Amino acid sequence: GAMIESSTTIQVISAGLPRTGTKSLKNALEIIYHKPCYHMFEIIFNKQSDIIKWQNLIHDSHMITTLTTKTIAIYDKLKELLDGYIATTDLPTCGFYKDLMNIYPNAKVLLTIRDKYDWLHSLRKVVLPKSNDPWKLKIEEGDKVLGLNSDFYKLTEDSLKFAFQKDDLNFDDDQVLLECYDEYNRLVQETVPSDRLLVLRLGDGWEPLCKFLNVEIPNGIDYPCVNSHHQMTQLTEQLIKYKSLDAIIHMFPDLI
Ligand SMILES: Nc1ncnc2c1ncn2[C@@H]1O[C@H](COP(=O)(O)O)[C@@H](OP(=O)(O)O)[C@H]1O
Ligand SMILES: CC(C)NC[C@H]1CCc2cc(CO)c([N+](=O)[O-])cc2N1
Repeated sequence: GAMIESSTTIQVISAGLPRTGTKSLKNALEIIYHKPCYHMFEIIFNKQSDIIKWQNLIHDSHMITTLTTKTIAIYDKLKELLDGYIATTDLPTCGFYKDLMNIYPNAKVLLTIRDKYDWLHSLRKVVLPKSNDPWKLKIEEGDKVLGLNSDFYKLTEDSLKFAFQKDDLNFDDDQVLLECYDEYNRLVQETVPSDRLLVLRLGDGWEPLCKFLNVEIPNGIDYPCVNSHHQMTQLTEQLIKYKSLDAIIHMFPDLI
């Protein structure tokens, strides 16, 4: 197909929850658009100063009405955070999908989904281990190597609670999490006009995504398959062993 000059503004809003293929999708959108896509990895590796800005935004977000003066202030901060990016995926952004749709009226919406039990299992190994899981101590040790402190964990928890619209949340309760998951995904498909939504099940690959976005399938490039919990476990253990990211980053080419 012909090469056309794409606008550097949010073109795709992904509502999918963490551990549903968001990093592969991030990589895929960057392969298509040749501009950055927002993701929790963007915060961790490139923009840790954003952490307090997202935390502030979530704090102020109860005061959003579907427009109040207070809404415009929030929308302005969201636009600021996302300047220069062509898409959003993952926490903390995914819970803001309705507001992003208002801010970027010409952006299309994605929902990444998968088997709820596979999701929970993945979440417990990477994002939200149970309190008494010994692996939690390893995650915390590796996170310190990355410069991540208590504020980072607060942002993760608060952004999840925001996505699920819960004032609080027993993170150690599998049944609660499974029910939030199903309710979240249900609500997205009820809220977004079907014309503006594409639901992507893990494994779907390039084809429905590229059709939805009116772009050619990238020539000779397989759809990304990254960020497995097995790989994240290896990253954690290597961070602990070497005590720096730059010592090991050559070992994790497409993940980081
Ligand atoms: N192209 C693909 N096909 C199948 N699974 C994929 C995939 N890309 C990512 N995944 C899976 O999606 C999860 C990562 O999601 P995220 O990037 O949102 O955190 C991982 O699940 P597992 O932890 O079960 O391996 C990963 O294996
Ligand atoms: C020990 C290291 C590997 N921990 C990985 C980092 C970096 C990867 C990571 C990703 C997410 C979600 O995309 C979350 N999260 O929302 O809790 C946390 C983290 N933490």
